[PDB]
Amino acid sequence: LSEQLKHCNGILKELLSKKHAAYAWPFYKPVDASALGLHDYHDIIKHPMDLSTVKRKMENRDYRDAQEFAADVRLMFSNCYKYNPPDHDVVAMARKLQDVFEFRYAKMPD
Ligand SMILES: CNC(=O)c1cc(C(=O)N[C@H]2CC[C@H](O)CC2)n([C@@H](C)c2ccccc2)n1
Repeated sequence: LSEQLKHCNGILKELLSKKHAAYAWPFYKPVDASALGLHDYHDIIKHPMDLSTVKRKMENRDYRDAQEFAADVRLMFSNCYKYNPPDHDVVAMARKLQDVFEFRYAKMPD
């Protein structure tokens, strides 16, 4: 449980690392709908999520288990797939970062 949350923290550090920055950068901070002119974003996305919020929740010991952590990371990707045209670069970037996430999450010590 501690060990599983350390694995989750390792994944989070990797998703925020320079290695993945080319496709991870749209997920670093909350979507600023107003700044991007996406005035329908908060009508379509009821539960915004981003890696800075995941990092705050990890630092605050909000996550009680790996499943709660994974739920937030996957919510972040789901929001991207729900809102954006499926042929837009941001969806390709989501797919690439979710591939990194899912393959390493699958190696959870258990
Ligand atoms: C998690 N972030 C997102 O969901 C998101 C959505 C967007 C965005 O601007 N989406 C538009 C693109 C034009 C289209 O006609 C409507 C939707 N962006 C910006 C930062 C973006 C990311 C990647 C490359 C260009 C622009 N991040």
